[PDB]
Amino acid sequence: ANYWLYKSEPFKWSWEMQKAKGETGEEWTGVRNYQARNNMRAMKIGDKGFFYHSNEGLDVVGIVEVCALSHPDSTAEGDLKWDCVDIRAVCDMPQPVSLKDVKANPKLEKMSLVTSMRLSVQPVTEEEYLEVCRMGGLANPPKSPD
Repeated sequence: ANYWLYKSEPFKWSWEMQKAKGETGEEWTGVRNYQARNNMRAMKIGDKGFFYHSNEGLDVVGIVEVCALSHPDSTAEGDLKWDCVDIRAVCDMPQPVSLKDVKANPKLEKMSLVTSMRLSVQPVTEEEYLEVCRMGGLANPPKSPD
């Protein structure tokens, strides 16, 4: 199963706004990075991931799931190389996990969140996902499809 992480600046799109969208979800527009785009193209319906507040907050505040496979980005004015998935809230992270705590955990040293400086949509290994979830108060967290 594949797990992911989505960076979102709370000033622009916060976790609260994400939850407010409910089951309708939110189109993940604005990605203009090939690797991030390709990560979205690798996602399947139901894949779980972290909603991380970037720029401000700097913490994992919730878990989301993919509710729409990669499709043309409605903000890319009918372009061809920019596409994205739609994601929706699954549950809050009981105790939001700070970037500081992540960087202090040896088991998370290879996590994209701490190694990549420009990737807005990233992969998360199953072990990294389970560890961050535990740190955040989630023993048996939501799982991605096999």
